Amino acid sequence: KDRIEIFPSRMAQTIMKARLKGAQTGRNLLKKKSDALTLRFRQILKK
Amino acid sequence: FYRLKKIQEKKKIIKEKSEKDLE
Amino acid sequence: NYLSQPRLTYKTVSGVNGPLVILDHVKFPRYAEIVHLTLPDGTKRSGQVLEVSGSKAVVQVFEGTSGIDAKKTSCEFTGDILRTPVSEDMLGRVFNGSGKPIDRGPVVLAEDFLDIMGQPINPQCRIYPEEMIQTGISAIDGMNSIARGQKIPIFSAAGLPHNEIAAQICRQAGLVKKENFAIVFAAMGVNMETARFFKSDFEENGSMDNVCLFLNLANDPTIERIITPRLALTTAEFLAYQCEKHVLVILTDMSSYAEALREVSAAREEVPGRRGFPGYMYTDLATIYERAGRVEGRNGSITQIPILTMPNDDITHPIPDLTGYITEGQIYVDRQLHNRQIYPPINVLPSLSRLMKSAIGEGMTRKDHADVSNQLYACYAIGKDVQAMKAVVGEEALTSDDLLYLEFLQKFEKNFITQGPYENRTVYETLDIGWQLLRIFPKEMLKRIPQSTLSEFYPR
Amino acid sequence: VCLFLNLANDPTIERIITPRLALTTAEFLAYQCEKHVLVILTDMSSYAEALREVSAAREEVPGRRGFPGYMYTDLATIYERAGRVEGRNGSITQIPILTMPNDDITHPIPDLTGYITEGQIYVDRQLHNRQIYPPINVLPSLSRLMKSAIGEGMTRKDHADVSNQLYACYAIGKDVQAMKAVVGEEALTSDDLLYLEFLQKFEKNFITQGPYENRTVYETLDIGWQLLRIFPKEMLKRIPQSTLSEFYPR
Amino acid sequence: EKKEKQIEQQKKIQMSNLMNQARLKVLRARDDLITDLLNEAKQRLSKVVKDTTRYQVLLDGLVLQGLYQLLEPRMIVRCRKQDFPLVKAAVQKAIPMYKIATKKDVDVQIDLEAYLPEDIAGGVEIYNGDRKIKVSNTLESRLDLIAQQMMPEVRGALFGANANRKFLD
Amino acid sequence: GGLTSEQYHSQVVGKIGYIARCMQTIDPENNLKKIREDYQDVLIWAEKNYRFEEILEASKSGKCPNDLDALSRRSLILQELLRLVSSISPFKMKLDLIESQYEKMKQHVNLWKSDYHVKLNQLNQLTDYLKNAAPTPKNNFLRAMTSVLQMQIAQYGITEDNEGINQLFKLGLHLLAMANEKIDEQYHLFKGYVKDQPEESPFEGILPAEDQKILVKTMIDYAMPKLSSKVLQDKLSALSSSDVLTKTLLDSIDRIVKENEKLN
Amino acid sequence: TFGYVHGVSGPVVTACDMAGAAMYELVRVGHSELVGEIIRLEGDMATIQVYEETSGVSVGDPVLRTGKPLSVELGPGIMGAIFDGIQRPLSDISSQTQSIYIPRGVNVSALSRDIKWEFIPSKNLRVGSHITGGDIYGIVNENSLIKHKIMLPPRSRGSVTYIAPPGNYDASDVVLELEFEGVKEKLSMVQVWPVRQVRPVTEKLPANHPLLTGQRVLDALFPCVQGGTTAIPGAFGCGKTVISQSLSKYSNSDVIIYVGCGERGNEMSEVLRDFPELTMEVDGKVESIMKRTALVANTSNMPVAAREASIYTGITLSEYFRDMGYHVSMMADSTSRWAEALREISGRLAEMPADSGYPAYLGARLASFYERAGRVKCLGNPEREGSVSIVGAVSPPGGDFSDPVTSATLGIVQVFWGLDKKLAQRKHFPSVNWLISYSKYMRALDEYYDKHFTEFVPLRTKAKEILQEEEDLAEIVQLVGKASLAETDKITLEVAKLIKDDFLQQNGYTPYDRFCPFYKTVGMLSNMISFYDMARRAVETTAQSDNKITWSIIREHMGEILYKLSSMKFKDPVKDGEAKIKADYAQLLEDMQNAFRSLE
Amino acid sequence: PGGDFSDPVTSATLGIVQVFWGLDKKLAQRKHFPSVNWLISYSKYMRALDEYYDKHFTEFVPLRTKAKEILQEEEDLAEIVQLVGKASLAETDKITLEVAKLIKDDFLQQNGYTPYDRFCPFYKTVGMLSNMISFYDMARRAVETTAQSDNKITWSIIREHMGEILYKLSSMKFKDPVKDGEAKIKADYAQLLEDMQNAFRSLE
Repeated sequence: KDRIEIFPSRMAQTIMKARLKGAQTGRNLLKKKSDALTLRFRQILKK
Repeated sequence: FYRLKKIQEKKKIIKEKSEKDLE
Repeated sequence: NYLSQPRLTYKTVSGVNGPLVILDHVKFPRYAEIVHLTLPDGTKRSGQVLEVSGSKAVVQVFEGTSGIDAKKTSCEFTGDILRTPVSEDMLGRVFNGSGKPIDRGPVVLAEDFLDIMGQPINPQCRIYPEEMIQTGISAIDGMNSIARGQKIPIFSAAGLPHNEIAAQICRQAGLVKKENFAIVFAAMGVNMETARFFKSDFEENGSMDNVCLFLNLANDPTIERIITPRLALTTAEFLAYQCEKHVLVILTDMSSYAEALREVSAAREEVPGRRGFPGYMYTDLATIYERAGRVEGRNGSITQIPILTMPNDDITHPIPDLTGYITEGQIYVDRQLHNRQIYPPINVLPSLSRLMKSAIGEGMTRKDHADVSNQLYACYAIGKDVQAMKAVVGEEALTSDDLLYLEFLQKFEKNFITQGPYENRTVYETLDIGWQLLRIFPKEMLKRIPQSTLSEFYPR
Repeated sequence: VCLFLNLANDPTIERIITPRLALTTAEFLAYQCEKHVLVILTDMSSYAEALREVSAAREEVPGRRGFPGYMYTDLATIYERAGRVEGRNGSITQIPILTMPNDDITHPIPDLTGYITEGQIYVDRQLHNRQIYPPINVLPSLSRLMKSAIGEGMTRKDHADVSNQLYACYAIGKDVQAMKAVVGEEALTSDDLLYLEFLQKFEKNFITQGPYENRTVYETLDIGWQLLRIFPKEMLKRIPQSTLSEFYPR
Repeated sequence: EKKEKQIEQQKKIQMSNLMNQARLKVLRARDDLITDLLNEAKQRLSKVVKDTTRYQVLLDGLVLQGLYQLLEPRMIVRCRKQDFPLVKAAVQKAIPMYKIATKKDVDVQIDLEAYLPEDIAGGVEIYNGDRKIKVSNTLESRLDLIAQQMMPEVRGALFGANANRKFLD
Repeated sequence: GGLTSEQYHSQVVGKIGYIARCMQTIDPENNLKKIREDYQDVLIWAEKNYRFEEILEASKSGKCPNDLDALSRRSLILQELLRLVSSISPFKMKLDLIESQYEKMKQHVNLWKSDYHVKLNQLNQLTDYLKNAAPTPKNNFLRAMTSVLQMQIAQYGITEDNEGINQLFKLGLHLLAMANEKIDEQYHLFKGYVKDQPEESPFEGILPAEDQKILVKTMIDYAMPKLSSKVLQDKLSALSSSDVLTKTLLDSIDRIVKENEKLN
Repeated sequence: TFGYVHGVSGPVVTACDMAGAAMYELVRVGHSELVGEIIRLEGDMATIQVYEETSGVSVGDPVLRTGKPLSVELGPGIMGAIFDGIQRPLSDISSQTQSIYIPRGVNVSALSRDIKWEFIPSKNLRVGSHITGGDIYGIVNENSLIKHKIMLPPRSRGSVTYIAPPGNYDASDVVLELEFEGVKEKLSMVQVWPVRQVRPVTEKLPANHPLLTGQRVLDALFPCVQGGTTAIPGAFGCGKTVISQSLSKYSNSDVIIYVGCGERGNEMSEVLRDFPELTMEVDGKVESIMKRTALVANTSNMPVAAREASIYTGITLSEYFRDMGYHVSMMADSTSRWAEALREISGRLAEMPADSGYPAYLGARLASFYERAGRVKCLGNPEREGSVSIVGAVSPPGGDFSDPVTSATLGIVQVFWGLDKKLAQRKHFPSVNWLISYSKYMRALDEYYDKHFTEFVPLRTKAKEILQEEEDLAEIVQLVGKASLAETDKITLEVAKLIKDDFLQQNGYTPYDRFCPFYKTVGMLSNMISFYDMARRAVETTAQSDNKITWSIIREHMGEILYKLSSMKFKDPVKDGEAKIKADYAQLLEDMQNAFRSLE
Repeated sequence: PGGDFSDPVTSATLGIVQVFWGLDKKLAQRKHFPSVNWLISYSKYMRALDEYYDKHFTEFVPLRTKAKEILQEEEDLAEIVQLVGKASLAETDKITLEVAKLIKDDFLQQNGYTPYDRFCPFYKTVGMLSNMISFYDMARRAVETTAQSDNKITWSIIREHMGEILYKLSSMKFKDPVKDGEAKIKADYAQLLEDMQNAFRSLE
């Protein structure tokens, strides 16, 4: 539920830091996708 | 840290006892 | 005056334990006293007293205790702690970790002996760092410029080319030239191939008359790896604060030094602190790193660039963490850039010289430089943001402004960061390359630069 | 009232005995003198830090976060001196107060206190930042003794049923709020928006109270019902049909 | 165009290949001269020990100094065979000064059965009664010990003080 | 809040002995009868030559007064009266005013919060600045203004909201704050002060006649450089026969300067 | 008398013949007089934590016991001094040694002997007078701005047996002698105090007056009280110098102390170079702030004990100045670097790690340090009040407040001036993030504001609400654009921008904003909020009308008022009289009221 | 322990060894062989070996650099395609993924139990890489050389015209160092170079 339950280790710290960078990157990519579509959508509304 | 601290104290006790045993 | 009293020698080895030899019946031993062990076969070995108590003196032998015994072993005591014999003639020369020369030249004729441990520089007497050192690497000098007296670590990771960057700084480094400068380059835990690389590249590519080179090899005994940084800094203190020289101290792998503090702390039976390093590791790295700065009434000046292998690439690790607390910057070497075959692969985004605005400006370098570095950072950052946008939206969805930032990004990695191992760009050549890129933009897009600076430097 | 004060610059080891002195006085007043004593223990955390210090100084076996292994027992030796005893009209009530470190409910101080106490009352930044005084978040809270302290002869007949249904609606309100925060109000049904409205109306009226305002249980229950009436009678799935027939329509 | 800059560094490289070795030959010369000053000093000490008058004053010092370090109930002096009469006198003059400074009695012997090698340039070795602790007080040992510590004064006087030493700190 | 019992009783003795020194200082003659009577309970233990040990034992025994809150308030009341009297030393105020101001302080809620203490702090800053002040226009003006303020305070006390006293504080503090190079602004402040004081000669007999002459000289010395005509410089020089500082002297200098401002 | 070294292991020296020692007693070790504290007794043996590098300490070396635990010399000669954390005078260890280093084994006295000062005995005293701890038996005129009040040490009491007449004296002179229980105590202008012990007081008081910094955002929205406890997130990217310099070079605090906990060597020399060049106006003179301060500077390489003591020396100096009846203010540059010195000394003591590595006691050391603040009634008889204000900077890794020192500090301090790198990148100086920042002293200043500025609490409340509403409205602006907002929302956003850019922001290099008085601050905000309420009145009053007022109509018909509101920052307390500034602000109130009347 | 290179033996080893061959569980899980991760592995010796390569294999150093670049650009493009899908990529990026698939599956993959693949001489190795990167430069050139043209070359147009070449390129691993002489393998790979160039002329 609240946590991923990878077992506490330097392995898990490595993997979770990489997951955080992956998730923040994925947020920003999908936010860029949203903004690009949002700009086109607002242009379409005016048109 | 705690296990190593206790090991180090046990060694200090054993050293002291080993020097007392020189008499 | 001097120790006019003759050296004792003992056969009283009461025990041997790992790297330690325990003399007993010792007369008034000093903590950290140097001793010369002699094995049963007559082989000399150095050691230092690591503990004293009443009659006992626990020597850590420098080499391993292989061949010591409780009987035929004998142990001369010097009566004194480790003093380096120091001089200006330690320039142009190559030394092992103990400070014995290995360049086939003679032993050093000391201009003075110094205590290797040094002393704290008085905080009233330390003076603010206020003019740039040219390292010649554009990713340093145009983005992260170093004030003489700054401490600024190059963080790196296992496998990255930080030793080639360290060598390239050691060859290229010098004053700006709008003579009296000398590197002290100290290397620890160096595999013998990398030791040949430094010794050979420095001897070959013109540098030696302005560098002192200390090598501690990976298989040199671990206490010599603790000694080497202090040894090098003791020479830098002599060159700077007694001989008025400007100095850049380069320390090649502070992580291999942290890997030595582990062993010596275990040799004292101290309980391991945070991540198995000694608790006092913050103070010990401070007593290395703060042997630096300008000082009141001397022209001399020690900069430092500690090269530091982040274990597992982790900035939260104590070695980079403590170093980030003690030193006024960081320079990050990046695996992303190294895999792209960009050399030197310095990543200019997470890097920061906290003293940059006092290193550079009019009179010290060129008037524009402080403006150009802010603008190059902004364009590289927006360029990376646009390159991520292109990957999402496809090229035809980019604006004309985005296509400029993307073209700048491409040219900046392939001309500003990229430099090769022997291209000694001056600050002026770095700034001209900065303008050769920034001139890609329309004049009004360069919003961090003042209109006066643009009018004086944007024209070709 | 009697105030035992140990301040942050007084000796740390005196904190070990400070709450014990208070409880010893409370025992004398309650069990020897039949007083209806209330004991307030303030920042049990600043007490627990003295346990952690003594533990480290003695080299005691460390539990979680370096508190001594006896941490549960030491807290019990404080917290068990409470409740009525046969033949004595005295009744030591304890309301300890503790600042949870880094706001973490699972920290050893709250957590071991959790195992010992008759449930716990939680105060929350998510209420306090919105100026909802007192910032008591009902949901994570419980009282172990409420089960027998309520209903006929103590409180109005409905009370136990109202309490459970208020937890149900408040909790579902937090769940639909968490849904809205991802997928928007367009994904929510009319019933899900009523649970979201319930959480909003509930915090603004039931929890929100003046610092000097005293509300009877009966007034609190009537606020409860006028909020529960937001849903149709049959939606109140924690409440029996008899209680609904006596208390829903008013 | 880059190569046309780099030839100035090729000039500096050829200059360094020459210069860096040339100055090592000057340093090698410096250390040879110091080493020969030590050789002349060892020769002069080997002359000084032929005067029994000054040599007695040396042994009176070297013996007493050894004893003052190795404070013990029993001591052994080892010396070259031919020097033994001078050493015996030195021990007999030192024992009173040992009692005076240390406030404790001592037995001191000279180990006539275990003389030192004849080619040592005079002076003595001293061992405790267990033979587990020693001190070496040969004139050669003192010459090494003192020449090493006085090396900055040797350099500064012998080849002149370096004008770059603006601060002594 | 508290102390070790040894410390607490040692502070009580300190208050008692101090109140006695202050009583002797404000009144070496027992003229302040009602004040002296209102401290007789503490004063007796210090007017009697008791040993420090004897009074400390009497404090532990509860024979001496020993509430530090009461003793501190009572001590503060006496010292804030002493501070007034000392701060006006060249203008020793009437005994009836002293015991009246004392009654107002005895009635007051909190002397540290009182504007009475604020007025005295402002008076202290102004007075204390003079103690090492060199001969200089600002310093000479402030010496004079301070003496007028001390006189008015000795006439009306601190608790009286005499508009003159309140303006004298504002003006004196502002001139003290005014930057030392600002000679024309300091001059204008002094001119404005002498115009705003109702007296034709606000400083007459208030301060040494040498300083009165220095004030006259000071006005002349910074007026004369403005005069482009030698005839007006001679008419201004003729005013230096004066020694008392008067509004008419300032108005005469001002008229000679105003004639030059027209004659350009 | 003195003991002898028995053993050494790293920095820890065991000694013997230490029978009369005490735990935490200060000791000199070795022929070079190295400093250290006893950390264990074992009978006649004792273990000393040595501070400086023990290299070259020998068995059988002398071990002189100092008659005191770790302690601060207090007296004349503090002002303008630079000390390290164990109270050694870095300016004199420079000038007396002629060396750039602190030599291992310093023995220079902390308040320099043979330097005479002008001492005035308190003329109210006589031989046979009763005296107690905190009594001001005389004054030393050591600098024009700060009359140094001498006082009887807090443990001392008795009858005066002799007092020196007026004259020139130094630390070697017996200025005072007193007797108690038949025993004379001799005394000097120099006093000594245990650094880890609070200096006691008659009563610690509730704090109730603003520590006016001359900085609008601070003094208005997050007022720190005199005697208050406060934290600053000290990090390079957010400009921590702006607050610390402004506090020193203007704020209403009689004496400043500044503690270098353990700063980076260059950043410490930046401070020590720069502070002497700062000047503040007093009595219409301009003078160097070195007349009103002392600097306790430790670089990261100073001994572990000198870093962990740094703040305790600082507070002890600050409490001595508090007991002279001054409103002292003390900076700490990085309580985080002091907390590292705690981690290290606990590491060397082999004590168990608590939170993240720090000692169990980190929270208690912080709390028992911060409690040394506050306003107080002083000890002794002249009844004076004083205070110590503590400004403890913190350096959370990546800004993460869960960091133990930062978390415990935010637990204890009543004010947090959350500086932010984002605001600094936008050049929004003083760059204090008003959303994150807070003060718990608002209630405590109600009494002050009700007397002096009776409208200001309404104004502050409205200001924070207006700024908070703009932060919520900005989400709607991102979702649906500025055009979609209601007229009330649009005028709120415009005014919140005006408040943000022309009231919160302040250019401290300009003559008009180098300092900003409190009356100026109130008058500026009063005008912006009076404009807000009247603008909002015209908008809301023309709800449901045929012609409705909007911010664009206000900008068209009275944008001169918006321009004037932005201009109100330029008013100068030097060139403009206080009454002239107040009159111009009152004129803008009249101007805007007549302008609003032209619409509604 | 647990495959984690943070381990003290790994960390100490990586501080000393000049070469590291980081075998990755992800490649093992996909049964890629020999499972060497080409992003986390490293070899410091390239600095010396460039002289040997410049004497004996003059084309190799350029090819090695271009290989690493393609392999790193594959990771960037992969992490974006994993959320946005292929549609945003430029034709250069589609080609970069195509040749990266050839490199990772047909150059860098190698089977330890196949007679022709059990070992690979360097003559074969440089030839295979030279052709795959020559294909990359030419396929990328075909796209870039038709920017703004009346018709634009695309990955699909290339896949249609060059399908035989892609089969031949993936087939280069099958040449047998035992039964084929190195000059024969080199001559066959030279025929693939001519085949590529002639096939690219049908696009351009």
